[PDB]
This record gives sequence, C-alpha cells and structure tokens, in this order.
Amino acid sequence: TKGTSCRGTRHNKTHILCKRCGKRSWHLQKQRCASCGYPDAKMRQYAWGYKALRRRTQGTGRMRHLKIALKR
Amino acid sequence: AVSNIHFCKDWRSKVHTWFKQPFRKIRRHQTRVEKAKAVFPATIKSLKPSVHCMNQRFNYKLRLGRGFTLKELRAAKIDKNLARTIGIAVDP
Amino acid sequence: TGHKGFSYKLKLGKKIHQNRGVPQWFRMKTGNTINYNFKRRHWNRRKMGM
Amino acid sequence: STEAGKQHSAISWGTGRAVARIPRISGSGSGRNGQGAFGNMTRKGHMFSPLKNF
Amino acid sequence: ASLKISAIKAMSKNDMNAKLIELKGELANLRTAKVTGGAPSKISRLRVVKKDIARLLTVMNTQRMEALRKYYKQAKYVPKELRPKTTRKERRQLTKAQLNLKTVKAAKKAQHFPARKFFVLA
RNA sequence: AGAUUUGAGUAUCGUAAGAGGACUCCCUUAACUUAAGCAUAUCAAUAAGGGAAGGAAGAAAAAAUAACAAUGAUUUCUUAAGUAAUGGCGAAUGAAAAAGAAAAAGACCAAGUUGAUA
RNA sequence: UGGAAGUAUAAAUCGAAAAGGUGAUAGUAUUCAUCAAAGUCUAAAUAUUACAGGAAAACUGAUAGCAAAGAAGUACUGUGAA
RNA sequence: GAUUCACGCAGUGUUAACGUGCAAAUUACUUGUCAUAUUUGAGUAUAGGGGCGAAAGACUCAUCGAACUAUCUAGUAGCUGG
RNA sequence: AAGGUUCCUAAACAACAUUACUUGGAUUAGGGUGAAUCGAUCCUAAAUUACAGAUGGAAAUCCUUAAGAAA
RNA sequence: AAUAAAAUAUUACUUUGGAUAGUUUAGUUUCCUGGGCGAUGAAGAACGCAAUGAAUUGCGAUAAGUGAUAGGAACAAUAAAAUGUGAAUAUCCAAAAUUUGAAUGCUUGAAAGUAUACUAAGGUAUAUAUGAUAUUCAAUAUCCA
Repeated sequence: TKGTSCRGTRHNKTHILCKRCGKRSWHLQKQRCASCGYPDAKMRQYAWGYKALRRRTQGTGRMRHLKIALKR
Repeated sequence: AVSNIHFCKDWRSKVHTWFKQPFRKIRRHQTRVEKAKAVFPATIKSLKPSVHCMNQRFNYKLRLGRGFTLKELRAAKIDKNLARTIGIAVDP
Repeated sequence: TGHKGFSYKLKLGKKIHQNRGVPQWFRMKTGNTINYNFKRRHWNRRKMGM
Repeated sequence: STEAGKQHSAISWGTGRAVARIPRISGSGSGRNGQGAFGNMTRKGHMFSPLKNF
Repeated sequence: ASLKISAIKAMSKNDMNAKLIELKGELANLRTAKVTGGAPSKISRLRVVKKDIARLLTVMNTQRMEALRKYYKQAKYVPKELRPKTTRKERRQLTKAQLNLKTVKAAKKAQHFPARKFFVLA
C-alpha cells in the first residue's frame, strides 16, 4: 500500500505562494521560501544552480527604472 | 624521449590568446600620437643615462638607465629641481 | 475551499479571467498566427497548482 | 559555445530497462525527458570534438 | 482629444478645479452610457474625455511644481524632489574642487617649478 | 553648589544595507582522477560554501638585486625555462636576477623643532 | 613554497636594541658589499564569455546554430530544490 | 489490559480471481480483530554517517544495507558494443 | 480539507466520456456568492521568531527574559 | 491436373509522411567603446489599464498613454471621433509613477489589519547600526564649597 492507496490523504499543503518571488515555494512549517530564500535579506542564489540564475535575475523582468538609467 | 607535459591541470582555463594584439598597436600608437599633440616634450621620453649592464656576461655593453644621479647633475651644472621640468630623468 | 484569503481569491479570479480564447476580430488581423491560446487549461485536465 | 549541448543533468538509466546506456534527460512532463543526452550521436547534443577559438 | 492646452494655460487655478470636477462628472456618466448600451459616438467621447483629465491634471501639477522650484531656489534645505538629478554614486563622489585640492607646499612648488616648454635640436 | 571625566535618551543634517560579481582581492586543510594497486604525492587556490570591491582592481618608491667596465619604485609582454630546485627522488610539480620592450611620477603622516603656543 | 638543517602565513610560549636586516647549507668570529623593516597615498602601460551599443566571419542554415528563428525558460512534470 | 456480536479495520487460507489487471499490491469468500499498550483529524517537533524504529536493516513522498536534486563530471574502465 | 467556476440558463455536438448521444462535470455567451448577531479578525497550547547580549574564520548559531539605562 | 481470390514483382497516378533543394527578421565566435543601479526606494514579484484582448507588448488610478521639443499626413480587422489651428512617429527632458520587494512604525500564511504625531477622508514621519552638532539627564567615577 505504498503506491496507489497511500496517496489518498494528500490534502494538506506544504508550500504556499511566496511574497517576494511569487512562486509556490513558501514552506509553512519551516517558515522560509525554498526558492528566493525569504526572511533572508539576500536573494538565494547558488553557483551550482546556473540555470536557476538565468530563470530569475536582472533583465528577466520589466526593468522599470534601470532601463531609463542605463540608456541615460 | 621521456615526455614532460604539464597539461594535467585545466589548461583550458589557462589559455591566453592574442587576438587583441593587432589592436594594441593601434591603441598605443594613437595614444602616443595624442601625447605628442597635447604637449610634445612629454612623449619626448625624457633623457636617460648611459649605464653598463650587470654581470660579466653583459658588462661590456651600454644601455639607457633611469635617472641621473645628483652628482652627475652637479658636474653638468643643472639644478635637480629644474631637471625634471625640462625632460631629464633624475634617480637619487 | 469555501474559506480563502482575500489575496488568494483575487489570484483565483485572474486565473479565471486568463482562461479565454482569442477574440474573432484579433484573428482577422493581417499576418496573424495567434488563433488558439495554448496557455489554456480546464479544471479536470490540468491543476494550476496554487 | 563551450556549453553547447552540455546543459543537462542527464545520467544513464543503466541496464535492465530494455534501452541503450546512452545518458537520458531527467524529470518528466515534457517530450524532452527520457531522450538522448550529451552523446555525440544524439540529437540536440554536443558534436564530436568541438571547434575551439584558440 | 479636445481640451486645447492653449485654453488650459489661460485658465485660473480655481477654474482648473472647477473644470476638473466637470470633466470627472461627464466621464462618470459616459461610463454609465457604455455599460447601459451606449452609441459608438458616445463611446468615442468616453475615450476623448479621458485624455483631457490627463491633459488637465498635467498642467496643474507642472505649474505647481514649477512654482515650488522657484520658492526653494534660494533655500538652504531644498526638498529631495527638487534637488538636481544625479545617481547615487554621483552624490557620494568628491566635488571637483575637492579632488583637485593640493597642500600649500605642493601648490607653491608647482607655481615655482612648472612644466616648461622646450624642444631638442636635431 | 561648582569644575571635570564617562555613559545614555531625544531632535536636526547625513551615512551602511539590497541587485551584479565576466575580469579584481581574499577566507576554507573537497573528492572523482593519475601513480596501471595505495596510504605521502597529483588532480589542487581547483569544484562547491563565504566575504569585499571598480571601471578597471591588485601592487608601488628597497631593511631590493648582484659580486659586475655593476644596476635601481610598481605593473604587463619576450627570454631565461620545463632550467636551478622540489618528489614513495616514483608519478609528477617547478620559479627568479640578469637581458630586450609598453608606460613612466612622486609625495605624505608618526617621531624631532617653534612655542605671550591655536 | 621550486626554496632543500625552514621561502611565507598563523597560533601557544618567549621577547630586543647607545639600532639593525640581507648576501637561500646549520654554527662562531673577523673583514667586505648593499639596504635602513615593523604607518599611508599614488596616475600610465594590464584583464574582461556579466551587461549595453556597434563592426566583422574560409562559422551553422530549422534533428544544424543558444534550450529558445512564433505569446522560450513558454507549454508541461514535481510538495520542493529543480 | 475477561469472552463474543455489530459499524469499522487488518491481511491467516484458497498459495481462488486478476496477473499487457478495477488496481505500478486490488477483488471475492474464509479467517482474525473490533476502547485504554484502542482507533482517528488538524497543529507541532525530529533531516542525510542524520532522523525515527514494541527491531523487519524496517520507514524517512511508488526511491533506503545510507533519500531526492544540482555542481565537480564528457569521473575512471587492462572490460563489452560500434 | 482539497478542487476553482466544475454552480444556473440559453445556443450549439467538430473533438472527449472503449457503440452512439438530441445528454454532459465537454464547446460558445451571459448570470450568479449581500452578515453589527455565522466564521476569520481577539486569546493562548504544543511550539515559533526579533533589537540588544553571548558564540563563530565564515555563513550563521545560541538565548525568549536570562546577561539590557530595553521589554 | 486446374484456379488465379489471396501472394509476389515492375511502371504510371493518388494517398499517409515530411526527407531533399531554394531561403532567412535567428544564433555562435572575435574585436572596438562604455561598464552609466539603490533609503531621491533598486533588481525581482503581484495586480490593474485598449471601443471591441486571452497571451504578448507598452504603461501605472494622468493606464497600449499626458506635457514639451523635433516631426510633417496617417492608422486600419471592424466601426467612431479627432487631424496642416498639426495625425502618426522619436526622446538621457517635465509631470506622474498602484501592492509589495534591502523594505525600514508594528503585524503578515493565502493577513483581513493597525498605534502615535503633524498637515472626518487623504498625505507625510516614526526599523537596526552609525558621524557631527544641539538639548535633557545618570553615576561622588575624579576633585570639591
């Protein structure tokens, strides 16, 4: 009963939406975000996760103010 | 012949290639020209001594050194405070 | 659930709003390839995971 | 590109699965997963000894 | 877009407030008309009116800020919204006078021993 | 009471934080691998972990080389050179002065002196 | 560390000077040579596969070339890192 | 922490059904058990040479005599295939 | 709890529900969730996390009222 | 012994499939110039905004755009209105810039909120560490009437 039968009770969320990165990676019991490392002031980035750097970094968003400054 | 090749480390990160060489010449030459236009006696490459090389292997040859000693300036009757302003190197 | 937070409910409504197809007039534009919305989902097919 | 065709975390599935031992893309949910990997003969992998700018 | 910016400039501050209330009320009834089955001529009026409010609000805000700039032009403690536009790095850098500062010993030596002009005969 | 020392609260004017880290300066005692085993050694200032910077940074004006018919801050390139040396002296690791160029620039504190002292 | 009777750093103990350091085989002595540590700053020549703007190419030409020539780190998978 | 029946629950037997299944462990009858060392929801705590274990090397997201995921890494192969 | 518009109605049946479907939890377009008294909000349980302090080469860890001119 | 239904073989045409050829608004590499973010709130995230928009693009309650300066007659899938008394289009300029995010009054789970002061509703300031100045204090800590 480690397969089909055991998956009946999976109705309790572990992760909910985060507030700084917007992904469903906020661990409720741990009270931390597994992706952007919330509470932590610095954004969570690792050199072994080179793809996770290119998924969310500078220039992957709107660049609302920096686009004016750099062009200036 | 017994081979001694030091490629067991990451030489691929140690490779330096000279693709900027034909543009160092243009950079240095243009800046060298820019100096002459600005104040010509600065790129003048101020006068330097004639000093022998060291060791018995080279000691019969002469080459430019850095700066005239304070005794050589006195013998030539030049103030050391004025020498640096008229394109003379001084090495105390 | 019947009980939800205010911010979570608004993100539920937006997912409802984004589950619509291309309007017909947009499909008549010159050089138009956007005929179907490939980001569409249905409740019984894919769970939005939120 | 130095990293062209090597941007996967693939590992070989091994024997006992009726498939060859060339490495395979990990995960699931897309057509790419379970396909070929870095190997020179696979599609969307690195070629033979890649051309270097030096 | 029919507000004739030339006419906005001639209006007085109270007239701008009175006009802004009239435009907002007129826009509100045009939102009602569109929902309740308005005519296309009414719908095009709705788009036009929205531009006057943006046009009207710009002139009031620009004139008010311009008056404030004149007020704080001589002030010692200028608000940060009226200080010259720079970057954070630019503010922290030393002033050009501070960079070129020299001690009295070095200032007087450079006066007495400047870089002469010369050339070598060849 | 008064003269000081020290430590706080509040107010004003400012300052640090976070992003990026290709290049730059550093902290830390990885292993796969090679040695046809392996345990020192190699991989290796290498991977990952951590800190700090700028348009470049680091270094810089001899308690420096040399033993010469002597040179003379720093930096970078050529050569020295797979050389001296290091190493179960095995596998392997490995510079620098001289010499030739690019560029060139030198100034300050501390200590000492002047004290109707500022 | 190439530095080999200790090249550099750090810790425990010890700890100078009417100066002294170095001359790479440890020690003492006498000469010789050369510098004068234990505070600070300093342009130029130098590096660059972040990123932005350009120019080139005996490069690839839709299973190739960046993973991506279309709303590509998108569709989709995972509780999550991914 | 007596004997049994019932709502439930487990898994003794048929070594029945099924075995490209209803099901990546289920179905039927039979059997056992069915309140105090009981059953059960939510919250909470314990995490990788670690946890938890009335102890089977059992369980730790279908993965456990050391999880998952990414980097070192195109790890090495005197061996097999082309 | 979980799902997230699957709820109601109308038009329509190309695809999907191991034949078919005029049916549909399927396509298209609209409509729909009304609180002083029900809950959240308030309190605290197991437990959790801050300023200062202590520890650490570092990231960070410990402490939760003890160490504080704090609370 | 016989059959050519099936089976097999060749060519023409059609079909399922998308190879081949022609092509490129995409990439890769090298080189030149810069390497110009943030408490004056950045990068990132979320929500909203078009007459008919779901994504995408641009933008922020002044919303696929406002003013100014250049610019000279368009856009279009369908209607409207505006338009040489100035449409498109361009910008290191001006105003404006929602909720968050180092996030900084306190709290934050998917949380709805909320305290004080200044100028009912709105808008400002109030985190931690820190330099200078001003002011109010504490300790016989050293003297001291």
